Amino acid sequence: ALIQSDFAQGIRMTPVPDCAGDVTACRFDITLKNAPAAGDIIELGVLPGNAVPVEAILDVDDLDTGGAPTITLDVGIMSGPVGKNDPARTCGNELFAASTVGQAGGVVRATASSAFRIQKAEDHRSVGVKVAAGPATGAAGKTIALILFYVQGTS
Amino acid sequence: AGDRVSFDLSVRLRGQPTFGDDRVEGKEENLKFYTDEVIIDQVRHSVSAGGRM
Repeated sequence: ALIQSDFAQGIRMTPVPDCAGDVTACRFDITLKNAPAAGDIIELGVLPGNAVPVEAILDVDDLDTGGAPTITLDVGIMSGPVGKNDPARTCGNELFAASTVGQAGGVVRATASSAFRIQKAEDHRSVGVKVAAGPATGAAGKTIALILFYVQGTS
Repeated sequence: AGDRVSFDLSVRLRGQPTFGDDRVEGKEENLKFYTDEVIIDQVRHSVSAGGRM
């Protein structure tokens, strides 16, 4: 399922730098109406045209309320254009790989070597989180929030 | 009044250009110069058409 954020639909316009090499960042967040479950390709936010992540800070509230929680979040780039409500869209494990932020609601940063090696594209790609493993007891209305530090005009 | 003369050479700028629609502001070239100096001194000599005999 696709749980679309404000930025993915386009109601909130994401910031894009003007100077080359400048660092910009807007926190991409949602308010989960329901309890997350495996397969939800949450389209948290969008990476603008010519940008590469330089640092990604992922913070969530306590997304599981069960002993030995299993919920894990994978953050990556998605294939199709932004805002297309088509289930045939796949996430990635680039920014984060089987991270365990949601077990205790902590904050972790990009700790994968592949995070900063993302290559450029010419069109607006969408950064979306996928719950690889379903939680033991899903939470009703907690918030998942990314923070992307992307730079334009890198060589 | 001066003991030296210095004159400059401005070599070509040799950076990689920015392809596509990527922003260019901030990735600005730095002109490079080179200098050389010339030092002046006296060079004298003397001849003696000497002797009265």
